[PDB]
Amino acid sequence: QRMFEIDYSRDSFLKDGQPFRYTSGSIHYSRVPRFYWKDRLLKMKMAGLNAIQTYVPWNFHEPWPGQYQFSEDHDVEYFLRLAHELGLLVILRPGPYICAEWEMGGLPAWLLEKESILLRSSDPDYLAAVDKWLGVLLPKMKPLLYQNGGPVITVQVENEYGSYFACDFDYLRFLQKRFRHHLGDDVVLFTTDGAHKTFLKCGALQGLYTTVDFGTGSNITDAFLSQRKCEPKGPLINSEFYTGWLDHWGQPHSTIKTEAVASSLYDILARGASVNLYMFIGGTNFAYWNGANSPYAAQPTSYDYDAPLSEAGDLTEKYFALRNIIQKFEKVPEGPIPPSTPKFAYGKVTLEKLKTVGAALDILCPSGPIKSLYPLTFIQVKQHYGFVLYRTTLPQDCSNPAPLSSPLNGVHDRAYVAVDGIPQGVLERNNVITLNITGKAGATLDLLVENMGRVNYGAYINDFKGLVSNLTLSSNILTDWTIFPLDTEDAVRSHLGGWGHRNYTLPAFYMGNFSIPSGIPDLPQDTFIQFPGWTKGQVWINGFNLGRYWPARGPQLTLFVPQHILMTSAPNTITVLELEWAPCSSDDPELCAVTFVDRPVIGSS
Amino acid sequence: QRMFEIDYSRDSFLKDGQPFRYTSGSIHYSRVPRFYWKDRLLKMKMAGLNAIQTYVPWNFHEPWPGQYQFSEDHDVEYFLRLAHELGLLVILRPGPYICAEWEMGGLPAWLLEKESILLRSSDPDYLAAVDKWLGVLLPKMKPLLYQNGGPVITVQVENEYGSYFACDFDYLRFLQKRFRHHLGDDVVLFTTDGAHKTFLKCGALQGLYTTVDFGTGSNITDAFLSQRKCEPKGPLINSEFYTGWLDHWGQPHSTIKTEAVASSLYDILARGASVNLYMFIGGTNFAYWNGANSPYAAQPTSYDYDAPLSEAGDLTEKYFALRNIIQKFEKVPEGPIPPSTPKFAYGKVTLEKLKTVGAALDILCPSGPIKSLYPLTFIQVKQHYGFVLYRTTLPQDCSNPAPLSSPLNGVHDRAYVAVDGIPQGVLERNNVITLNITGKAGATLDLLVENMGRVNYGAYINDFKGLVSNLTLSSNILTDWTIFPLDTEDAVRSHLGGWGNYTLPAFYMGNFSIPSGIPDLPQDTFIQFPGWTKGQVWINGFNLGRYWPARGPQLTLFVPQHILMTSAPNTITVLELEWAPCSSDDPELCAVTFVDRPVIGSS
Ligand SMILES: CCCC/N=C1\SC[C@@H]2[C@H](O)[C@H](O)[C@@H](O)CN12
Ligand SMILES: CCCC/N=C1\SC[C@@H]2[C@H](O)[C@H](O)[C@@H](O)CN12
Ligand SMILES: *[C@@H]1O[C@H](CO)[C@@H](O)[C@H](O)[C@H]1NC(C)=O
Ligand SMILES: *[C@@H]1O[C@H](CO)[C@@H](O)[C@H](O)[C@H]1NC(C)=O
Ligand SMILES: *[C@@H]1O[C@H](CO)[C@@H](O)[C@H](O)[C@H]1NC(C)=O
Ligand SMILES: *[C@@H]1O[C@H](CO)[C@@H](O)[C@H](O)[C@H]1NC(C)=O
Ligand SMILES: *[C@@H]1O[C@H](CO)[C@@H](O)[C@H](O)[C@H]1NC(C)=O
Ligand SMILES: *[C@@H]1O[C@H](CO)[C@@H](O)[C@H](O)[C@H]1NC(C)=O
Ligand SMILES: *[C@@H]1O[C@H](CO)[C@@H](O)[C@H](O)[C@H]1NC(C)=O
Ligand SMILES: *[C@@H]1O[C@H](CO)[C@@H](O)[C@H](O)[C@H]1NC(C)=O
Ligand SMILES: [Cl-]
Ligand SMILES: [Cl-]
Repeated sequence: QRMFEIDYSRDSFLKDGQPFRYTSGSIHYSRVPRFYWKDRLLKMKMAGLNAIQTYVPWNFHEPWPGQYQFSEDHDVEYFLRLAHELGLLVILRPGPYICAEWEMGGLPAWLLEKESILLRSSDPDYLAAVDKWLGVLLPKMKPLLYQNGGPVITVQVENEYGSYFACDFDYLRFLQKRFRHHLGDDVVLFTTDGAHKTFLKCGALQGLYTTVDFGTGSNITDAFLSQRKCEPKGPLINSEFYTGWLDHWGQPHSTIKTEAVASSLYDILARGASVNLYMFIGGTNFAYWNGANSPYAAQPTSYDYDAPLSEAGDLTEKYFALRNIIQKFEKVPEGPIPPSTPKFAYGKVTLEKLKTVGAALDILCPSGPIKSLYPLTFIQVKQHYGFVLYRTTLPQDCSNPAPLSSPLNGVHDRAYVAVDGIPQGVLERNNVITLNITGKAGATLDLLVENMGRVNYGAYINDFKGLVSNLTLSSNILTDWTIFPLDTEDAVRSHLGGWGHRNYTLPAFYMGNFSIPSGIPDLPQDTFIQFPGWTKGQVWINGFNLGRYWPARGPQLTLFVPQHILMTSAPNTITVLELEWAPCSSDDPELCAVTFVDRPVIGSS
Repeated sequence: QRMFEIDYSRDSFLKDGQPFRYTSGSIHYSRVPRFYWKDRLLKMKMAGLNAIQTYVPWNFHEPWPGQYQFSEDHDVEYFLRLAHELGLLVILRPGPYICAEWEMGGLPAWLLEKESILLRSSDPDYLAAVDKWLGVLLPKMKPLLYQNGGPVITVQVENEYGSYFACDFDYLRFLQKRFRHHLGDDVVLFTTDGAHKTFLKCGALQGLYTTVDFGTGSNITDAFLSQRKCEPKGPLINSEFYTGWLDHWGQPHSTIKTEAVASSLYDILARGASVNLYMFIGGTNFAYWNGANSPYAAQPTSYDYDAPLSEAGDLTEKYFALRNIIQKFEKVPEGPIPPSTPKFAYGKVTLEKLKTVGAALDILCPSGPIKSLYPLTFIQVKQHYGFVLYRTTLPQDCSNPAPLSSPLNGVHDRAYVAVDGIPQGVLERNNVITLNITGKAGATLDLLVENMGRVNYGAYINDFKGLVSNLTLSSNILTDWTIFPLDTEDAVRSHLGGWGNYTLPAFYMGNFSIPSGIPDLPQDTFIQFPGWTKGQVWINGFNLGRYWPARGPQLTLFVPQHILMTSAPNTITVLELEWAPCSSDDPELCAVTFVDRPVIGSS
């Protein structure tokens, strides 16, 4: 009979009748390839952590209603087994909203099919979908609970709900009731909120243990006093002790000094507090998983976060400083620590233009377009992530430049505009709502719209994406749209159909191959890809979508490439989808190339 | 159909009727685990080499008569097809004597069963053994010739024969005849000797192409002028251009500066000479494969050689420098070069005593000992390598010290002496032929004798090993010997039976685990023995070689990652011959350390 409880008498957790507090670290399995799960978790163990903390991103597991992903990189059950097999406990945060700088705070976009849906509330359609999701996830989690033989000792309900406007306690009670129904009555359910009564007011519920979060800028006493007002008895707990912070495209890379993270950790542990380090390893937002803040500002591909373990898992000075702090309070495992992976500079690889996006419509959109009088959003058109192409015809001569505009700022989030195959420039959420175009009457007007990530925090998480309101040309509404959802991922894996089915440039796909020798024990190795001369786009290697590149804005110039997707003898295919300007016109092909280097640059100008 | 030949007209090789010259590096397959063969060869090719050169050690392939090893790490034929797949041609050096800083110059010790054998002569017993070895080896090499679809372009007969005192021409002519019988008439046969007439006098033969060796200290013009006297026509060839040099236990680590090598190389290459860099990667003398020079000094376990590729295959400054030289004459292949392997410091691993050698004789010698009136040699007693225990019984009292001596300097090469389980000290070839001992009449006198490696060069390659002449106690010859051959290798693999001032020589064992499911572990490492003295080390039953931190210059030994596991603990076994740091109450001193950088040049 295994037991994990709160002992309200003694301000403490009890683990099999024994006093316990946790020193945890956040790691997000959706942000580290499965190939490296064990590497990271073992490094986390060797730092002295006795638990880990992770989020379960609903959209990561049910990308359409009733279609589930629980295998490979999506195998949350396996990750939790690994943790347990390494002797770590787990703090599970299954949301259903997780925030986490992740697309729509983990909520699936298809929830937006009800336009007026009020997310994170007792809205009956939101509740019904949550309910069906918990019916699938929580039963899987039940045998992973501590009391049933597994590593899960506490579960978070929601995430900083007190920061949300709605303040719907019926919603929180419903969550509590359904977590209870699927996981039983002994399991420790908790909440996390900012450490101030204004946040705690709407976030705390009777029956859910109130924990707070704060970083190195906060007064510890004040933060835990704010916790004690809601829970006068029980353990002190900082569920997110910030070791670093998040980034946005175009802003400097966020760092937090090692000495400051170490001194706050020492003082938090000295109080007998349980603490989780957010992040311990941050990892990567592969594909289109990044989130955004409002006013619209997208987080980038790297989730390095200045964490103690770097994006690719390296042991940094920070890791060792925090290990040393922990050694002052708890016995740290003996033995050598698994190393930083070796990184290899594969060098310059040339690419060549295969096809424009305009030319690849047949393969990108093989069931054809949707026809509409006014524009439809991504959601109406059954696409959640990536790119949709909006096509109409110009109803007047525009031999003199005419203004193409979205009067209500409804280009969510960026559009690459062409007229009869001539690039016209870009429309941008917030920044540029009007662009001048030229072309003859009856010319084809194309806007390729990119979803740069659904807002994950604040009131505007109901971020539909696409052309969400009308376009005007010379102030008149443009009607009669032909809208192509783009299956970029399939198209890239079939080499735009080539492998069958067993100043601006036009958005287009560029491809090249590089080989790596077999029989070399230490190849392939992790690497970092860099795009000098390129501008904005998406990159795949062998069909694995490594994410978004934007050296024009920074701060991230390199993208992390993990070794297990690279092959030997067989050619590695790099596919770049460049959206704005490619270095490939001039008859210097050596300019049409990318470069693999051995050090990250996530912290430049 | 493919042709390779010397055209005496254009002073050139012709490959498929076209001028050809080679820029080669030496790599010895016997000194690099097979696990890394491709890695070292690929790195060689990315330096701009169009060929490699190697030695076939006879003793590596025929450890007893009629008993062959051509599998796994001993798979020469594989090594050569691998080089071919990579687009490298091969210059093959099959000896039978190869020198090479290798045990008896490649010659098998069982040749010494005929005590009086004159090695490397027309001694008819020596020839009949060689002939049977050629008849097994050269039909294996025949399809690997260039003319038959293979990589092999030239073949060396013997090795610096002109440096050998015997000067037996009939021997060379026999080799020539037998090589032509097995490989056919078209293959380019050549000899290699030092670049001076006194060395070429007994080395060159009619019908074998005469080549020379020399390093950076030599006048390149004079060197090739000496070849030209022997061969007025044909390509110039330096078959061993020294990139570095050999070591001996107890002497400073040899090094040769990159700049000097670069200079001579460019110079040799601009003359249109074919050249081979000796070594390109040197690797390791695992187990007991090192050799020795006369007067007796052994070469160490490491065969780094200050090569362009380090012991563990690392890309050095010297590698990049020679590659930049080769680039000036031949476009070098494109792509990134395979990297230096990652190295991991596994840290300190504690060991504990298992059994002294004395107490392990059941498992080390399961056939019982041999009795003999006087002492017998390693060869007489049917053991070639490692250790043999010679035991007698004190015939008079020695309460006051008494001289135990080898008057003729017959301890070959080092003896670890104990009387009644009490270590007395050490007798050493050429250095200490007398040692004072104590004990009662009837006390057991034990000498653990170590073959430190048979001399690979000079007159004294007939190096039998053991007690090769009598011992005296208080001037009287000791007699009535109980001699135990020791199966150290078997016994270590079975954990000394567990798995079916000085200290007494003893085995110490301990364990370390490496986690599974970590993509970049295990990795290569280097093992170090601080506080230990002299001994042999195995990991998971693989004999990595000899350690001797008390003499240097080599303090670490290379551990290749592929012998390390993650499914079960790894087992380290040390056999410490002189002094183990394992008596004191601090058991944490009885330990070895794994580090990520080699130390092969301690002072
Ligand atoms: C300034 C308001 C804080 C909004 N919350 C943030 S920003 C960084 C972190 C993660 O997003 C996270 O998943 C939140 O719980 C806390 N948080
Ligand atoms: C002046 C001493 C020369 C003895 N010859 C040597 S020592 C280093 C090298 C290798 O042994 C080698 O295999 C010889 O051919 C040349 N040589
Ligand atoms: C924190 O606030 C407490 C009072 O609650 C006070 O004692 C202390 O000075 C404060 N520390 C900091 C760093 O603001
Ligand atoms: C578009 O063109 C008009 C000139 O007709 C000009 O007044 C305006 O600045 C231009 N708009 C943009 C967005 O460049
Ligand atoms: C576009 O235009 C008309 C107003 O004429 C309006 O009826 C419709 O709601 C608008 N649609 C969108 C998506 O803005
Ligand atoms: C890249 O790889 C595949 C073949 O494996 C092929 O479709 C494409 O044609 C290749 N291009 C080059 C230069 O190898
Ligand atoms: C080599 O000898 C020749 C004379 O044969 C002399 O001209 C030359 O300088 C010498 N070269 C070197 C490098 O000493
Ligand atoms: C001890 O050995 C030394 C040198 O071998 C010798 O001179 C001395 O006589 C020995 N001891 C005695 C008791 O003589
Ligand atoms: C040892 O000495 C004896 C007696 O003089 C002699 O028979 C024999 O040749 C010697 N044996 C060796 C191996 O020296
Ligand atoms: C393995 O090594 C460990 C050292 O921690 C030792 O305690 C144990 O006895 C060893 N096991 C075996 C099977 O030798
Ligand atoms: Cl987390
Ligand atoms: Cl060689």
